[PDB]
Amino acid sequence: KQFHTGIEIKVWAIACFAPQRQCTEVHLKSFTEQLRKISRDAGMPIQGQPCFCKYAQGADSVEPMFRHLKNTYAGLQLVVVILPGKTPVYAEVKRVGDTVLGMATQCVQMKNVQRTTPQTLSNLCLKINVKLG
Repeated sequence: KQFHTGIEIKVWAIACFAPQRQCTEVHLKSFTEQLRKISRDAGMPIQGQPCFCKYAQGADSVEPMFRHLKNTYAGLQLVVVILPGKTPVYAEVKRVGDTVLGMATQCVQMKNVQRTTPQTLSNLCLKINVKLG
């Protein structure tokens, strides 16, 4: 689809369902910085500092976390969710985000947070653009 202008993502969260020992804090910070720069250059700036960034484990942690996020951060525009491979977490994120709380979520694979490429970051921005468009 066509790119939408005028999006600024100022309030957003990271929920990392990948294990910290696999997807460390510096991996998260590096990924976030790369995402900040390309979204900016593309004209849909995602601000560099998320309002929240935490690790969690298992699909059962999703609903309590997203409820917490909704109850805590006014103006929340997006939750970026990092998945460790193929996992029931994805289905739960979408159930809770799309059909329970009306919260925009974008999932990303752990391997693409550990090592980014402009192309994978581009895929992400485009998915995000469509969602908040």
